[PDB]
Amino acid sequence: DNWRGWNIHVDGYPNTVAMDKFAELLAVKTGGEYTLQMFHGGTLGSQPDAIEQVRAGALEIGNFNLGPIGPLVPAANVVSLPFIFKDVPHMFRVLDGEAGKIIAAGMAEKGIQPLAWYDAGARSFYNGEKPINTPADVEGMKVRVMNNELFTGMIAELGGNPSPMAFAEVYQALKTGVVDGAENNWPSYESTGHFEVAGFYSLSQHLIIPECICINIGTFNALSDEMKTAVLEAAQESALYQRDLWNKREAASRAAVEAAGVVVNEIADKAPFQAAMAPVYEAYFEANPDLRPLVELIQATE
Ligand SMILES: O=C(O)[C@H]1O[C@@H](O)[C@H](O)[C@@H](O)[C@@H]1O
Ligand SMILES: [Cl-]
Repeated sequence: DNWRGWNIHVDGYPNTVAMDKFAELLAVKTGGEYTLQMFHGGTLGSQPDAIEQVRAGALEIGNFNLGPIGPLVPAANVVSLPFIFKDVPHMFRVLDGEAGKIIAAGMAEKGIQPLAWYDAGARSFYNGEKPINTPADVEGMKVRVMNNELFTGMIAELGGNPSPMAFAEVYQALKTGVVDGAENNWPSYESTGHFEVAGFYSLSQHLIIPECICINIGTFNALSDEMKTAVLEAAQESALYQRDLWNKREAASRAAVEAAGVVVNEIADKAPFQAAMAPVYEAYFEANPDLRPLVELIQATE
């Protein structure tokens, strides 16, 4: 009845405050029959490890980015395709439609039930050496990515050298030059300290990946109908709050790092970055023929 949950983020981060709210709302709506203890800051382990713990039932709850879920769940892997959404509002429109049900089904199929969707904005490149404006600027650059071969591909097609690595280890790696750069949204770039050791941020906005509040499906299925309704309502309400927190944080984060001296650039012509992803998309299609229509469905959505 007393659950444990994972979140990788630090204090005050939108996801952190929102998962606390999820835990609070779970206890309220279930009259104390179900409670949740959060372990924030990744103190329970890396994201892939936590995903395995939730799937195995060693942990009940996670706030997981879908990036590291992709290698486990083909349908979820669709949101890890570079340049598949035009922007965050587009993503949410796609997720509240048929794409979302398919992604959820695929997830539930691998033992992990999404309960609500969180915003994590768009991810963009950052490094300590120079601005990125064209794919040529990425050639030879060692860029850290999350643990998903779609992202190793993305970097290789821009001529970089990908380095999949745990999020926790990125600050040191940038500090010592083991990697040259990485990529993420404004709040992560700011909260982890990466901006202090990688002060060029280039708005490629190459990935727009949602997150979820995740529950082990056995845990969820064992609930009564009314408790499932309570858990879903808590999750959904936490996520609406998270989305409000998120939009204020993106601006505050961006402003704080610009003030600290970060040099920001837009990418005027993103088209060559997109064009270079042909082989990554085509290589997902070859691995997952059945899911070509999921990709087309998303790209067809306004
Ligand atoms: O880059 C990463 O590993 C991290 O990126 C952040 O944006 C996600 O919120 C976090 O779940 C990931 O662990
Ligand atoms: Cl990680």
